[PDB]
Amino acid sequence: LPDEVLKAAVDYSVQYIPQRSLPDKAIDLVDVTAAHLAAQHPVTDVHAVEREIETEKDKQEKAVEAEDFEAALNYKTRIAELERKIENHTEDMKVTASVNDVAESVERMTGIPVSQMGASDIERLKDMAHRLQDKVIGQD
Amino acid sequence: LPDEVLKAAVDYSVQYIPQRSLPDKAIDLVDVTAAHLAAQHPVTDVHAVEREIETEKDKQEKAVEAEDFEAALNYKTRIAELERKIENHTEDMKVTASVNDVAESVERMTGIPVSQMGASDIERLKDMAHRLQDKVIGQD
Repeated sequence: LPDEVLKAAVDYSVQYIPQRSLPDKAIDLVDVTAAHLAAQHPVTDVHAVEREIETEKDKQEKAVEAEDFEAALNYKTRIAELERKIENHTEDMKVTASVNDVAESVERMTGIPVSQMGASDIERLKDMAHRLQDKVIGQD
Repeated sequence: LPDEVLKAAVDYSVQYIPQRSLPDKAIDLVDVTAAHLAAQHPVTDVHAVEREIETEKDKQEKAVEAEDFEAALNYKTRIAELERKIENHTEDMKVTASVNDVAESVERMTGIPVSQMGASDIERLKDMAHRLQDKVIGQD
């Protein structure tokens, strides 16, 4: 994660979760952020070809038993093929650390949608005047 | 051995070794005949290449361990090469059954050179008259 996301997580956890110490909460927010950013992606799209590599490896061993070197060489070439394909899929990871994603993580934490996310405490300590004022009637 | 050599061996053992039964002596004469006809030939002329095949086989196993199939294939080809060479040498056996060779086997058995080998008993029973007559003087 780039530093901007990190400082944003700190600034949010400090102002929204005062009931916990800083060092642990800042870490836990990041941790759950990453877990969610896994986006519940599957692994079958590589797992199937892992099975394929296993089968090809077994046939390669069988051919080696019969000392048929051309077939074993072909099998090894196919093994390399599938291997670096899987390598290509593995690096198909999304790298998107956004302050916004941390924000929805917070919202799931506390159930509170935040308008004007990232606003200064200076902003918030004055805006809450209306926040309560506009959910009540008078009695200013 | 062709039948002629066999009957010749029988005819010689019957007339020159009466102090033994027929069936065993006829066999033993043939046996010693063959052993001598081995002519004390060596086996190094194939044994060396047997060692060579052993060394090439070890290198072939080593290359198979490293899964270098071209080298193992070359090694197997060389193994076949040396193998059928050794096959060619193995069939380089002399096939010469001669009544004469049986005769020298007899001579080694009893120390008696035989003039007129294969002569009939009819010949021999009359020729021995001179055989003794000419080694003695008169007294016919």
